[PDB]
Amino acid sequence: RTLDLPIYVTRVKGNNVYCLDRECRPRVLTIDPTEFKFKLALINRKYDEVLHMVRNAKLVGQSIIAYLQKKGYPEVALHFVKDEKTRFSLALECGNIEIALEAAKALDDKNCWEKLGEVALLQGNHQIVEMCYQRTKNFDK
Amino acid sequence: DPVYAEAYVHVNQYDIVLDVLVVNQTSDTLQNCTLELATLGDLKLVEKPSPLTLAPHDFANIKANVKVA
Amino acid sequence: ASGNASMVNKLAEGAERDGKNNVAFMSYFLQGKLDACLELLIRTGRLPEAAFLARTYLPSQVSRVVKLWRENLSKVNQKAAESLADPTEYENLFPGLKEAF
Repeated sequence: RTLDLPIYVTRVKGNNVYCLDRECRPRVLTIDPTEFKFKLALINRKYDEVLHMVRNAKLVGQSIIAYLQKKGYPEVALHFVKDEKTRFSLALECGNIEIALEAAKALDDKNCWEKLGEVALLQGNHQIVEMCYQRTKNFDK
Repeated sequence: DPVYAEAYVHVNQYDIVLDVLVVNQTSDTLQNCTLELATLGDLKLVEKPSPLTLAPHDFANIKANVKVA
Repeated sequence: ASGNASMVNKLAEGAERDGKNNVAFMSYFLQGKLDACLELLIRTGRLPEAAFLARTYLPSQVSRVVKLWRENLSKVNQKAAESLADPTEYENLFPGLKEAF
């Protein structure tokens, strides 16, 4: 759940959440945990929750960086993710090469490709990789 | 508030850029206040997305570029 | 242009000298020497590629080599990244029975 100007967490009184900036700038709070559910949930692959919440950041400065940067599944990608550029970043970060494929189609930042087909190969499929390279002018290759 | 705005700074290549989430989970493009420009250091802040609504239940990206030299 | 092995041995020696991977290969080939091509790869870290040769014209290093490549991959864990089989399963190597030996 998000704060409300300065607050400090003092400690936790039950579910009816309580928060303090020091002695004012205060909360009673309907909760909304994140994480707990999550590394357990995650640990059991489970998404249902997040999803269900429809909770969806990954950036605030960043926010993918707990371990969503050091990703845990691309199932994560699925809860949230955006622009082809962003998507692309994911395409490396996850290595989401599904998103890459399209991403690629949509990339056209060469270098980007340029590494990537190999990488793609590296991960698999040269049947495809050949194409990738085909426009890439690694003709000789 | 519903409107929750969360923000952090990203400094992406020279440019210190302001990620802002103003999320207006508001019950409407609630009216918004005011913002002011300024000379800064070897930088100057330099952008504001113009509107001042806090669109209902809605999330927004407000970007501030800063001028980094 | 006239062609020559002898030139090639001395040159091979040279080939070793030159410092970019690629020429040396042609040589190795040119001589006819898978072995040489493959050894060369070991130094450069040509690994995916080395596997193709090792497969195509079979010195069955595909088995040997694949394990190592896979190991790198392995280092960079994820099961898909690991990737596994030689005679049977994922690959059926000698059970496939097809065109390089």
